[PDB]
Amino acid sequence: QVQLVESGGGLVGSLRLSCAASGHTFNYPIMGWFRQAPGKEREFVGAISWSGGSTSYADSVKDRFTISRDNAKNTVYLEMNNLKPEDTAVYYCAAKGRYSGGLYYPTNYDYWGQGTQVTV
Amino acid sequence: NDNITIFTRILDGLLDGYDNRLRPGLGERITQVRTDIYVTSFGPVSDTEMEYTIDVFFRQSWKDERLRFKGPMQRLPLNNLLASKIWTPDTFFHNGKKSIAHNMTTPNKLLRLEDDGTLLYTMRLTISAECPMQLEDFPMDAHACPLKFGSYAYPNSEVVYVWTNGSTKSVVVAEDGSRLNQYHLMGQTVGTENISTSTGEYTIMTAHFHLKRKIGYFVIQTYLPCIMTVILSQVSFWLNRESVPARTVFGVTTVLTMTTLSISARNSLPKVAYATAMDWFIAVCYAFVFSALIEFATVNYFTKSQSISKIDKMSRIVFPVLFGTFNLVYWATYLNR
Amino acid sequence: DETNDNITIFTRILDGLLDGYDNRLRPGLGERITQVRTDIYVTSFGPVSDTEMEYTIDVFFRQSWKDERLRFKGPMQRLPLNNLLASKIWTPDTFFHNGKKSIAHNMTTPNKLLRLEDDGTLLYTMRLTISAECPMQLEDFPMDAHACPLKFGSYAYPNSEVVYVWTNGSTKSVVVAEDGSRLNQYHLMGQTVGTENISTSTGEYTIMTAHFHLKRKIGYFVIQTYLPCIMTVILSQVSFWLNRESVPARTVFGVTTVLTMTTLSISARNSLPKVAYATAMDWFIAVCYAFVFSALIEFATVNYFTKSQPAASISKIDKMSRIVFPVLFGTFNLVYWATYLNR
Amino acid sequence: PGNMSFVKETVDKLLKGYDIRLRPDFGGPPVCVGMNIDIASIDMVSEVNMDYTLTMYFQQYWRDKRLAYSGIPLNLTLDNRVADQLWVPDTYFLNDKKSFVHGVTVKNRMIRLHPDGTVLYGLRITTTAACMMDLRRYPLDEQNCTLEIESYGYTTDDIEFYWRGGDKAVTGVERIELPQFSIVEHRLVSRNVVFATGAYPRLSLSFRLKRNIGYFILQTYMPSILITILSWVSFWINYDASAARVALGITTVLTMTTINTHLRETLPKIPYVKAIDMYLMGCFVFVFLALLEYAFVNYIFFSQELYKGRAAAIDRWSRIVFPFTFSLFNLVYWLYYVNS
Amino acid sequence: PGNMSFVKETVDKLLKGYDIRLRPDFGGPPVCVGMNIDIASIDMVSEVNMDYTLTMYFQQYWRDKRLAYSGIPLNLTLDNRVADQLWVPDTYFLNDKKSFVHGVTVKNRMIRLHPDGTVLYGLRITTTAACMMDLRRYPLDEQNCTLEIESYGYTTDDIEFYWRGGDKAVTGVERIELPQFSIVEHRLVSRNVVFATGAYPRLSLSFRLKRNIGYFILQTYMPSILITILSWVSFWINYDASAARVALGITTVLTMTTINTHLRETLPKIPYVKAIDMYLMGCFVFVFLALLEYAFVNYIFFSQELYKGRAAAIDRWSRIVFPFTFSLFNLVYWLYYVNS
Amino acid sequence: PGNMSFVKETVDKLLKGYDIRLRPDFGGPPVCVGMNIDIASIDMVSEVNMDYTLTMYFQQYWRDKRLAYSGIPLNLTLDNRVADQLWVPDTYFLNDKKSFVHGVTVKNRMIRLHPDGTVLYGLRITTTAACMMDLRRYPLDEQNCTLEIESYGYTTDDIEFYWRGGDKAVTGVERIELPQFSIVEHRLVSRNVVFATGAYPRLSLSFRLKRNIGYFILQTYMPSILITILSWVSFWINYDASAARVALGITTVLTMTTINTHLRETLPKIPYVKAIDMYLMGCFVFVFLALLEYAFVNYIFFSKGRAAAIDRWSRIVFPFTFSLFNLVYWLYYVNS
Ligand SMILES: *[C@@H]1O[C@H](CO)[C@@H](O[C@@H]2O[C@H](CO)[C@@H](O)[C@H](O[C@@H]3O[C@H](CO[C@H]4O[C@H](CO)[C@@H](O)[C@H](O[C@H]5O[C@H](CO)[C@@H](O)[C@H](O)[C@@H]5O)[C@@H]4O)[C@@H](O)[C@H](O[C@H]4O[C@H](CO)[C@@H](O)[C@H](O)[C@@H]4O)[C@@H]3O)[C@H]2NC(C)=O)[C@H](O)[C@H]1NC(C)=O
Ligand SMILES: *[C@@H]1O[C@H](CO)[C@@H](O[C@@H]2O[C@H](CO)[C@@H](O[C@@H]3O[C@H](CO[C@H]4O[C@H](CO)[C@@H](O)[C@H](O[C@H]5O[C@H](CO)[C@@H](O)[C@H](O)[C@@H]5O)[C@@H]4O)[C@@H](O)[C@H](O[C@H]4O[C@H](CO)[C@@H](O)[C@H](O)[C@@H]4O)[C@@H]3O)[C@H](O)[C@H]2NC(C)=O)[C@H](O)[C@H]1NC(C)=O
Ligand SMILES: *[C@@H]1O[C@H](CO)[C@@H](O[C@@H]2O[C@H](CO)[C@@H](O[C@@H]3O[C@H](CO[C@H]4O[C@H](CO)[C@@H](O)[C@H](O[C@H]5O[C@H](CO)[C@@H](O)[C@H](O)[C@@H]5O)[C@@H]4O)[C@@H](O)[C@H](O[C@H]4O[C@H](CO)[C@@H](O)[C@H](O)[C@@H]4O)[C@@H]3O)[C@H](O)[C@H]2NC(C)=O)[C@H](O)[C@H]1NC(C)=O
Ligand SMILES: *[C@@H]1O[C@H](CO)[C@@H](O)[C@H](O)[C@H]1NC(C)=O
Repeated sequence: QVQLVESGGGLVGSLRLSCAASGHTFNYPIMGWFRQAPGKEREFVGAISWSGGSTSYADSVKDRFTISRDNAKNTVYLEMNNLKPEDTAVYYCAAKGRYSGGLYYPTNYDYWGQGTQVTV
Repeated sequence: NDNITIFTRILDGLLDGYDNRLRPGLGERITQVRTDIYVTSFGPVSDTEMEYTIDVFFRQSWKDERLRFKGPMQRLPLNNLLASKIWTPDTFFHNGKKSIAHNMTTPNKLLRLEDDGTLLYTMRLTISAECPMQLEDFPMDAHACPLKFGSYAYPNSEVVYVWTNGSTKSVVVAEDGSRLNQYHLMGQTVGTENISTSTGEYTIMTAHFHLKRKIGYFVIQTYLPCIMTVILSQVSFWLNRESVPARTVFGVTTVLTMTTLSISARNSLPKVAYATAMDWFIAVCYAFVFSALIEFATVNYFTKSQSISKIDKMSRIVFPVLFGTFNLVYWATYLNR
Repeated sequence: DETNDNITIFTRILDGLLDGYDNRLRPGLGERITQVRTDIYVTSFGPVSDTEMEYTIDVFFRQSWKDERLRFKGPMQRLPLNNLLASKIWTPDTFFHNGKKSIAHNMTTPNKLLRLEDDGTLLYTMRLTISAECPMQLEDFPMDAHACPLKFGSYAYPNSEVVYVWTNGSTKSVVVAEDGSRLNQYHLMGQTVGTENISTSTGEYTIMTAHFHLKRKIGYFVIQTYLPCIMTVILSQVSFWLNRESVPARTVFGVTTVLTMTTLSISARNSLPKVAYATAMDWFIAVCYAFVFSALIEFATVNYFTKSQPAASISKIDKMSRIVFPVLFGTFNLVYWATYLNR
Repeated sequence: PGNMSFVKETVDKLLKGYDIRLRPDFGGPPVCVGMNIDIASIDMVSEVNMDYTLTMYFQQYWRDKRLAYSGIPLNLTLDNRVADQLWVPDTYFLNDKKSFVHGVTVKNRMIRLHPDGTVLYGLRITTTAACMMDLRRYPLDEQNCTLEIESYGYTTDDIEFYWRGGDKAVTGVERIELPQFSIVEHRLVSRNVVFATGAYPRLSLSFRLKRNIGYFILQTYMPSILITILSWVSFWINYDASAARVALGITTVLTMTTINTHLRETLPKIPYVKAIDMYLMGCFVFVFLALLEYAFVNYIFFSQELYKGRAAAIDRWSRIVFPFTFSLFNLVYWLYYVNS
Repeated sequence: PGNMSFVKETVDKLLKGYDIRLRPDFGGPPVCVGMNIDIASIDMVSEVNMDYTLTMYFQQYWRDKRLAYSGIPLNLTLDNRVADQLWVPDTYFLNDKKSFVHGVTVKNRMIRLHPDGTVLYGLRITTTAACMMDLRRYPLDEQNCTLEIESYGYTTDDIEFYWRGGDKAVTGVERIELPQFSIVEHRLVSRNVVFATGAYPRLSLSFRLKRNIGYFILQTYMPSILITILSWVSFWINYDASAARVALGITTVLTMTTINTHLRETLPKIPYVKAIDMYLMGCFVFVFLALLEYAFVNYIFFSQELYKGRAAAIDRWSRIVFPFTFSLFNLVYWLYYVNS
Repeated sequence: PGNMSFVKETVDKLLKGYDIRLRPDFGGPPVCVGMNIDIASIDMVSEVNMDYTLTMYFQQYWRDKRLAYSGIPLNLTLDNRVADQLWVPDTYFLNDKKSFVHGVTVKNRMIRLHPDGTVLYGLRITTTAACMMDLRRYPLDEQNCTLEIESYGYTTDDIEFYWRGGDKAVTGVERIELPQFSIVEHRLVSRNVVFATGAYPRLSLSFRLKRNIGYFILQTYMPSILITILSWVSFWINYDASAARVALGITTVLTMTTINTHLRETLPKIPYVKAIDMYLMGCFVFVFLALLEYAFVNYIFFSKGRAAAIDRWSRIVFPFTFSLFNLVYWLYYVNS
């Protein structure tokens, strides 16, 4: 299995969240961020491709948030810049199989983080 | 005059109401398919890919009582456009990797019908098949490459195969059939088998072709270059020990030559994971070429870098004898295998 | 136009247009020659392969003719039909005499186009990739020029039944798109077109012809063969500056450089078909080999004389060859290049 | 009872009025399509292509109420061309680079109809499946390759895949024998996958391949190791023999890069350094330093009679340090990639 | 009647009288064809062929008034063998060299009708598309490869193409994996092209591919650099060791010639010098210039106190002049092709 | 006058009720099939595949009494689809490996009827055929190999093949060219062959190819000769320069073993020695002895005028005996 953890939660401004992975990560070349708030369904935020650097984001965060990676440290960083009150949520880290379906749908993601919290 | 048209009202009297979706005697009896093979040519064998290619006339026969008729002629040939409308068995090759059923000017298929309802159905195929080769004996190895074929959909409870003439005279190789550039086709054997799978139990036809490799190519390709490289490393023993660069050059250059040859020989084979009878030769020739350099490394240290000329005088005799003894034993043990 | 009844009346003419009609026969079989008009639009020429003497071309191939049976009248003047009807309407069997292998591309239905004019004029168009046999000669290999032909015409119908004419007139018919040319080594100089009548075992046939003119860009073989050879010659001539007593040195230069010429002589094997005669480049390799080989023999005689005849004034040969060899190799280049760059 | 005419007029009343265009029990619950595989052989595995070629028999089960029949005890077997007139699930392999159904004699398809309407449909396939590999440990790697099976048109509201018999659903894997690899393990999966158009069912077959090290011992390590040992002979030849110790050293440089060139074609042009690259460059450095050692000695012997001792002293220490350092490096290399 | 029979009667009623020979809404305004793509992978990129291979899910979406149906709320998902009986846009790829639709199990096609007559239609395609590449800056280059999509039969008076969803119309670009390249960005285009037979609509998909330098550093530059550094050993060995000074000198020159000539088989015949060729030619001049340096040390030493003094002065400078000049050359090279 | 309507019903009347499943004159005497071939070109001839590629126009003639229209004088030609509705002979090439009919614009077939019922049926074919080669004379060899034309389904008492016009039945053989070979002769043959299922008719087309020696002189022999001559420089460098006498000789020895690979990696793994193998081994021995001479003289000298004695003969013995070897080599292979 591939094991994940999270760090960087806080309160507003800007924050930086990070996700660390260990194990056979090469089988899961894509990782993404998903956010959830009380009384709502889980949303998509963004994704990163290992060793490729390509990214895509949801419209609600386009050009506000950015995601990057460190291949030697095996971590994915989400620069949560320019917060707004609507961003209050927990931000789960997740990993994706190579041949699974579209990125925008959480059911395609297998291993998940603990669900760090942000407040604004 | 009417032979051209009395036929049509007979044959259309056979095909009307006919159903090719159902094998003959479906309810009553097991369909029996007689078969034989004529290998119009064999080879080549590509051991680098674990396969061989064969080109065959593949022939089949059975009775379909629905096509029994009576008319002005005992047996009649038919164009292949009819071969689609009449039931034909689903024979396939269990170990076939790739194959070609030939079209040229028409499909290369034949169908002839007797007045007993007995069919004879024939086609030309080119077949490339997997072969289970052991290569521990590479330079003087041998194979039994199989050809196995049988029904796909119909199990043994519905259709069975038998060789047309029964005995070994049911698989034939054409006299001009050899395309083997590197082998003898020593002989053949023919058999029968049953197999159980997830779709039922089946009956299989098997033919094994026995192959033995020609040693001639590798003698001039690798053995002689190895032997000569050993001799080159060895002739240095006749040169003075005072002229250092000459002794040094023979040593390193021959080891470099062995490195090329060691890489070259295994440029063939399908990257097997074990040492062959070929490697146990190159390795020994490599060992002598290497020790022929360490011999000088010893002498030079004791003649300059301090009466050791004994080593030089012996190396002109011992190394020949030890190499001859190894070579004699090597060919004696593998050639007489 | 009349969109309410549109979709119905057209299908009610387009099917009645071709019942009784059969494609087995020419239009006007008994009365007239079928005058086909053809045109070509080259999307991309090249690449070219010397080792197989063939080249690849990707073209829109356009055709037109008048079929009397398909003349009609309706509320529009031109019909952009779906390409499936090309199987039911008669079409000419134009084929390319020089084709080794070709493809009619087939994504999402064939790359095939058919249109009917009001007066029965067909326009029939398709996209092809053609691998065409190009005869070529190689005396002037690294400085040669070629004319690669493309020839096409009827197969089944003889001259007496079907003929071909370039649509716009010969010189304005075929077009090359400069956005798509795919030559890497060659450079296209121009194109020209014409016609011919030929007679075979089955009567006369009319052939359209198109010649594409090609010239080779020398830049590759400069950095690949000439500079390595030219300088291997110079490297061998460096021997003349070392003192004659350095026997091991003066030897390894010549021996190594001759080995270089041997490798470079063999290296040309990859760039050509197995031609039966020597090219101009092979002469250049031979001359470079001669100088390099001679530069080694120069030391052999000096080392022999200086010590087989140790009252000889043999240093003269070092002094003479040190200037003669560079000059002789220098004038050779002005004879070689001037012979072929002007040709 | 089972007379020939009776069978014909039984089958024809199944096909007559049948519609290939609509799945069984359209509008109703999903069709449960049971899968089953028998691996005939794995032809080859290739890193330069990042693919492996697979040959297998492939079977499928489902119920179609429209094909139920009675009065015939048999499990009817029909000519394969009935496949063109029935409905079949449109399963396909995602990660295939090229695939084809074998066409010898007749296209290798099978259909068998049971009385209760359970169709069994199967065919023999050879497929080239893409599998990119983790070459960060190339000589000592351990790969995961999979075959992804999925339905193209129908969503989960219409079709459900499931392995027939669970762990028994794939057979013959333990009978496979690759030359370069050994099948450590195989494992199965069933899951949903959601695209923008809806949720799609999937099965997948996975293998784990561990490499047989024996090949590299013959062709990579021993040749390079013994060249490194040969390069040390410079330390034993007298330091006054300049024409020899330089020629010996540079020839090993040529031989070392000669091995590297014969490793140019066997592997893809991957960006990061592989374990084999680390080892070969490591040996190249040992050879390179073993050559520089003479230049350092020759310069010292002539950048002046005590220097006669200095040259001997440097040789005596180089006589020990190089073999000792190489053994330490070699020990670290193997124990690193074996333990870490 | 019934949820089975009612659907069958509807489908037959739709296609009975349907005419595949005519486009939707023939003679009226053009029928707009929306479309989108999901990329599966880019299999390879080849300088030797100036092409790349793309595998993708390709989808189309258009109105057809004739296929509307009423009383059924479902989005009918007919079997893919309907596609031979409907109309479909004659869309095609202009820069295609060789390509096919996958045919395992059943030829990979999808159809999905809707009550108001709008149709969705898709394929899984592997296509080898030509791509002209500017190799002058190789291997530090970036390439713009594209796929050019066009309608063949119909002019812009009849068909219009538009990326469905705009900027989001192409997906999966971040699941493209290539050892040699990484995608910088992808950009979409929509245009009308003109040919002699009319104006035609065009859509284009383009990738800006940037090459990875890791391989060429590891296996092309470093071998050349180390051979160049090896060529400086001559300056430290005694000038009296003529045999060693030469044998190593011509060996490095020989090796440099081998590297320059034998690497080019991996890439196409090109008439202009590439960046790395300029480097391997540049480093070559250094090693040859080093060899000429010895030749004139031997000349002045033997042939012309000057016999000792002038030889020593030249040899002593070369130990710092060549390394300084090479570093200056190397610095200029890596500044030029990176900065300008 | 209204001919279009008249030919329409004529062609329809012929095909209506035409039973394709029978050969012409079924049950009577065999139907004669005449044949013509026009060679378009011969592409690569390959030793490593033991095959050659051929492209040609292939034409067939026969009578079918069922097709004898009478009211029209034209040699009526028809579209290429009709060939799938008329009967045609099932000719096949027994020794082909991979081949296809061309489909450039429409699958290249010609159908041309005549009032007397004769049908002329033609194809444009590209075929790769097996061509077994005796390489023991390579590269001075002459290769004979053929195209075997045969009927598959019908025995000799149902179809008879024959060349039209005899030795003039094949054209274009004087027009084709190859870089590696030249056509010496071509022959046409017809005969029966017997299988267990009956006697079948056959036609055979044969070519005799002679290789162009001009290429291998430049590519293989001349490098070998010059390397051998270079090794003799060892005999003019005297026996004091030990570093030179060895480096010169050993380099040539290394070269001689090297240049074999570049050829033999592009050439089949046949066991027997080819002509170049005899020459390369011959040159290798001469080059090898040219080095062993120095290893001998050092043992003589370092153990003295005897050294200069052996050297001075060796300068002329090697050139003489090598010239004799070269003379015998070409005498054996060229003139005998
Ligand atoms: C070669 O590579 C592969 C890729 O690395 C290795 O692992 C497999 O990879 C695939 C993806 O390619 C992966 O799916 C598979 O994981 C198994 O999947 C099973 C199905 O899970 C689905 O259905 C479940 C329905 O209950 C559902 O729970 C699953 O996830 C959802 O629920 C969970 C739990 O709430 C959420 O966390 C998640 O976010 C989802 O909402 C999913 O929808 C599953 O059966 C299996 O094991 C689990 O389930 C079992 C039954 O409950 C338990 O017994 C078991 O402990 C697990 O919980 C896996 O999760 C893996 N395969 C494995 C075995 O992990 C290949 O193994 C490798 N091959 C080789 C030979 O090494
Ligand atoms: C790889 O390489 C390919 C090929 O070189 C690159 O493709 C090019 O991409 C650019 C964008 O980066 C394209 O330009 C855009 O094109 C469209 C279409 O414009 C056309 O159609 C319009 C609708 O009919 C029409 O109005 C246009 O005419 C106007 O614009 C032209 C511009 O030349 C002007 O001259 C006219 O007078 C008109 O005003 C035209 O027919 C269009 O949407 C875009 O317009 C944007 O940019 C312009 C910039 O001036 C701006 O004015 C607008 O407001 C708007 O913002 C834009 O022009 C170009 O067409 C592509 N080239 C080809 C040959 O296809 C590709 O980008 C490369 N990829 C990568 C990843 O690097
Ligand atoms: C390449 O290599 C191939 C294979 O070696 C060569 O092909 C051979 O070509 C020769 C001709 O050069 C062929 O033989 C000719 O065959 C015909 C027909 O003979 C048949 O029919 C006769 C009745 O019409 C019958 O009598 C013959 O029976 C005799 O021959 C067979 C076979 O040898 C033998 O078994 C019998 O016992 C009989 O002896 C046979 O069935 C024939 O016309 C040729 O000449 C004969 O006939 C004429 C009169 O017609 C007469 O004038 C001649 O004197 C002579 O009697 C000749 O026999 C041979 O069959 C081909 N072999 C194969 C295997 O196909 C090919 O030529 C080579 N190419 C090149 C370019 O060299
Ligand atoms: C082979 O022959 C017939 C010729 O009529 C054709 O219908 C058939 O489809 C061809 N087969 C292939 C595999 O292309």
